[PDB]
Amino acid sequence: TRKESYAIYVYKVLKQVHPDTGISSKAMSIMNSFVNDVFERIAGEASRLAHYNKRSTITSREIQTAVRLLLPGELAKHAVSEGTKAVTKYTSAK
Amino acid sequence: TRKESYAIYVYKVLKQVHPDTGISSKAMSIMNSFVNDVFERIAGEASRLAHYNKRSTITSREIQTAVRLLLPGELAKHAVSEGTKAVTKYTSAK
Amino acid sequence: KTRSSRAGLQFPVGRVHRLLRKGNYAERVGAGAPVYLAAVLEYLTAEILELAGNAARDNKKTRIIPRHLQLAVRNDEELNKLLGRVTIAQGGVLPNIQSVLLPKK
Amino acid sequence: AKTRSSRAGLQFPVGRVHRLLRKGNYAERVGAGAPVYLAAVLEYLTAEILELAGNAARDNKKTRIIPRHLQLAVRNDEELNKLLGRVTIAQGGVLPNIQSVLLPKKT
Amino acid sequence: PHRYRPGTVALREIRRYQKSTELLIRKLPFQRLVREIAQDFKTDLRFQSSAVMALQEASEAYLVALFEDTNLCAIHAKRVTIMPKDIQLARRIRGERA
Amino acid sequence: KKPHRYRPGTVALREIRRYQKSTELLIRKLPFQRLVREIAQDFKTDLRFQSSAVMALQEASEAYLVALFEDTNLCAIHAKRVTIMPKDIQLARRIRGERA
Amino acid sequence: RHRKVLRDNIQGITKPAIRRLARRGGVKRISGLIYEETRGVLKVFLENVIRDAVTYTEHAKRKTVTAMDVVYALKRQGRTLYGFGG
Amino acid sequence: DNIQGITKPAIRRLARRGGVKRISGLIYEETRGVLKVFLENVIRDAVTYTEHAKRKTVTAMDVVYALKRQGRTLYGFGG
DNA sequence: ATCAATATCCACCTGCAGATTCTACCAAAAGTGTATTTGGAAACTGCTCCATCAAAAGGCATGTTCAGCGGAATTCCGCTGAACATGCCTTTTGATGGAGCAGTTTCCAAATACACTTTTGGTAGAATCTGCAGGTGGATATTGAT
DNA sequence: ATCAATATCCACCTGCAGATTCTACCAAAAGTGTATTTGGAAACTGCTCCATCAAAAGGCATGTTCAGCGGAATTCCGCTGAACATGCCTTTTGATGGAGCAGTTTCCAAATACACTTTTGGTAGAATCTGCAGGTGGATATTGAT
Ligand SMILES: [Mn+2]
Ligand SMILES: [Mn+2]
Ligand SMILES: [Mn+2]
Ligand SMILES: [Mn+2]
Ligand SMILES: [Mn+2]
Ligand SMILES: [Mn+2]
Ligand SMILES: [Mn+2]
Ligand SMILES: [Mn+2]
Ligand SMILES: [Mn+2]
Ligand SMILES: [Mn+2]
Ligand SMILES: [Mn+2]
Repeated sequence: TRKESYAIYVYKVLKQVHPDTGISSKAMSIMNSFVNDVFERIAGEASRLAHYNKRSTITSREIQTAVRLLLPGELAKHAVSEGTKAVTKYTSAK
Repeated sequence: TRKESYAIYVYKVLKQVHPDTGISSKAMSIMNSFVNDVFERIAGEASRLAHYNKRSTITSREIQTAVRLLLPGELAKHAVSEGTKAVTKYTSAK
Repeated sequence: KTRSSRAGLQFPVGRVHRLLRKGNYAERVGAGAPVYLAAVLEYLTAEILELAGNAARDNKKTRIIPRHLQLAVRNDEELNKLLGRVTIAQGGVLPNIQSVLLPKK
Repeated sequence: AKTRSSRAGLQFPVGRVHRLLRKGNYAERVGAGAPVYLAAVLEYLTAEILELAGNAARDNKKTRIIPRHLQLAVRNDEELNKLLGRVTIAQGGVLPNIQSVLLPKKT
Repeated sequence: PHRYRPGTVALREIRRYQKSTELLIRKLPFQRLVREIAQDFKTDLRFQSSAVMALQEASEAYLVALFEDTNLCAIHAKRVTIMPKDIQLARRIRGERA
Repeated sequence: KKPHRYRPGTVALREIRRYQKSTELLIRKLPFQRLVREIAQDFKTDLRFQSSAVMALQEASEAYLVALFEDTNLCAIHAKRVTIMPKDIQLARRIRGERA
Repeated sequence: RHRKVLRDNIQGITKPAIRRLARRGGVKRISGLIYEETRGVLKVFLENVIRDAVTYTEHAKRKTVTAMDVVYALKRQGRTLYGFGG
Repeated sequence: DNIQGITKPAIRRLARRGGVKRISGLIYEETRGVLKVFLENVIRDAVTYTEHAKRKTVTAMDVVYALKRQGRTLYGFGG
């Protein structure tokens, strides 16, 4: 009967930007819907992108173009940096 | 260089409805966009339905509920009736 | 002999099956799904061809052009709603002038 | 043996994101960099809303962020407002906003 | 016998409601309306209580935004009073009406 | 022999009647083609366009402006005018949710 | 057994409740005919959403409309709702 | 300039087709501004699809995909 | 401007419902080793994209004039806001019966990938085919002056 | 009501751009049988949570009275746009070589995925912790009469 939620990660990020602020269960539910919603939007644009180009794989490149098509100007710029940074850092290990 | 399209079938249907009416190439192109558009809307809704209910199969049932969610009243009623007739007429074969 | 014929259809059941399997809709595609889908597509196509055909005959033409498709769809309450967010190229619009704009008779 | 999140420098779960991408029937395959890049974007957007919501909570002298603080944060920020332009936040209310012509007469 | 002028209490009302987030339609009456409409589509349906609340949060958000657009329509016509023709123009422009 | 002139609004009505009957593009092509390349150039320099791509852009832009003008007309008439103004277009876009 | 009969419940959406929603919407003056007009727009809105939610319910072969059915129905109509698992 | 190349008469025709009878003089510049915003939004996405496929030619399909995701689906150019 | 009826802000006060912390299981992440592919790089060809001269002339731009639209000012009928009195019905909290829903277990019909076989669907030199766009004559309608 | 300037309409005529039919290619598909798997339907069933209602309590809906002031009719007239005619700048179409750059095939190395199986990062439930809803009261602020 269990059910995953992004709650613990949303909470970690909250502690990082506002160390002394908590969050109600209804706000957290809103935050979880938001993450799920953005995940589907980006995954769907990436899925579409791959099909249009006849590729059978979704790579970081499709996520990047998808983020670029989905987010408004400035949020797109910062998301791409954070995404690119994470990939490069992940690639530099192991 | 082969490029598939629904053109020959749309033409076959045009003959059953209006034996003496032809169609321009631009109108055919519009009809091809129409079939592709409805195919995607219906298949997409069918995919979500199966994912919402945790099944890995898209059956005539998902197609049917999809049509019901997507088409306006009477159109829905007739499409379901054609879809059901076609499945019966196909199971009643050798 | 031919999946489309066993179903009583002109639209290609096999092609629809393949489009469904390769579209990433789900892991598996039921055998009847492409049958039902193809029939729905054929029906909608006939519905639009039937009204576009009538529009062609009304303007005294034998060949259906985009304009006839637009006239057919915008004059039919239900197709207009289904295609509510679609633009038919070279379709023009329905003749329609607001009554307050007509000259005083 | 480090988690993929840690290795990526993220708080959001790369592994879970990878799996959700796999079960979503988005494509036949999912490259290893896709979930990392996607997890970072999700974490960035959530840090962005929480920063602004947290400020809204402090402005109303509150320690706990509630739905109203998320709505104030999204509606007062041009870009988030656009990203969530067709989204309704339960219990969010609306921004105070009265049309000028409606105000008591003079000036 | 004190009296606020017409418009004075309406403005205080706008300030008070734009400040809160509480649902504005009574709960039971909304729940009966939902059951009645649903019963007309299919008899014998039950409802998780959170399904009714979700319908109420969506319905109120939709009407509040519709009144905002309706008010802009009234003001465009040099009025401060909304009328049925304002709501109809707004719904027509939104594509909710033919 | 001749003087003659139609009243204001009479030719405007024949033009509506004539343009609602036809389906041809109403903005000149070359000027449109230039607008398009100019705008594309601000996003990525040295691009080429298939001719059907410029056409798709024109059919879409024209169908959009025409539907916007219909909504704009309803806003002018709502205010009891038969003349559309910038404020009518702004109201139509605001309600449509295109922002003002 | 025997659930009482439901009828005329749209009148349960009172004139006072309607002025409140309008206040939240920034409206200062309301004409007497607005109330019935609003009631008619609300019914159309509920019918459309409940119809789709019930369609999701029936497809799942259930008799109980879940918050998820309502959330999916609002989503497909482009009225995405956050806060209920959606 | 280019946007200026979209003429008053062309703007008037589009309006006639829209059932408009009388046009104020400030309408022409207002329209031009709306057309440019519309084109920027669609061309931006089409070019983004062009770059993604590593091309230097904007295709009809690129425009069609861009119109579709902006909720302006267009029939007649493929897809 | 002066004073009175009222509402608004806000800071302290406090029990508690709701949130943040501690615990022992288990889906579900994370290394290996094959076995298998996707799709990139490059050489390469030819589809169409670009830039352009050159007639033909179709529209745009400018300017003059004035018909009539839009908006300001004034007026006043009656609609809608404010407020009051009365009391109905919503809300909150339990209390109970049980309709349904979801989580194992068992198992048969149905779907997949491979492999192999026959043909339909796409293409295009082919061209004969043919609907109707445009152009003309001449009859009648519409419009707007007088 | 009477002209007369123009618009609009119908019948007919015909070349040709674009449509339907001929046709042979041939890679590509659609499809049939098989051996492997598994997705998901009854039947059973624990037990969540939904429907229903009643008491108590008071918030808030209903219905009336009173009159402030909003909306909209009428009139008027300034000046913005519509109509039109003059002048010519610029688009449009087609014949026309130069070249950019799509997109196909082949070779092949990096990079997937699925079954194994080891280890732990979440999750649900129990325990532990605390923000702020809502009442009080009181100083300041806003309205609206005079
Ligand atoms: Mn009923
Ligand atoms: Mn390959
Ligand atoms: Mn007037
Ligand atoms: Mn009462
Ligand atoms: Mn064949
Ligand atoms: Mn003709
Ligand atoms: Mn003649
Ligand atoms: Mn007034
Ligand atoms: Mn070069
Ligand atoms: Mn641990
Ligand atoms: Mn308080």
